[PDB]
Amino acid sequence: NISGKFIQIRQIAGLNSSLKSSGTFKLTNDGSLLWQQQSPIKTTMQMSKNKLTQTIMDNPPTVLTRDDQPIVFTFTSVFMSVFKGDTKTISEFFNINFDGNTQNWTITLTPKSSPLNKAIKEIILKGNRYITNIDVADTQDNIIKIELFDITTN
Repeated sequence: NISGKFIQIRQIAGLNSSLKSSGTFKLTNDGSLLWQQQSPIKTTMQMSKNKLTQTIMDNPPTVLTRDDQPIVFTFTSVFMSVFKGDTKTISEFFNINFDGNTQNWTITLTPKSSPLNKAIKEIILKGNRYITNIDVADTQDNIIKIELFDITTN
């Protein structure tokens, strides 16, 4: 069971500023991800096996489907896979380039096939003992940059 903090910066090509958010995450080896945005507005994303639910503030949660938010499902899959050493699943959907060692590594992912290669240009992961950075670039010049820190395993 793994938990940490994140800072997210979303750069959308047409907006005149970047959107910054932050919070915490919790992974179990049971297959669950809790992604809790704490700033600037509270939101919760919870992934269990094949189910993703979203809660905005105190509103009722809603169930997200793969057809509606594909990058969200893809990011969750890659994120969980990296923490468990699951390059097999990543490879089913992505070309993988591993650069470096344990003191420092960078993994470049590019999607293998359509339709994922129409939506994602590349995903870059960097880390040492744990992932430190994830960057998701779409095919429309938008980028999401995530920094992970204060990771603990108890």
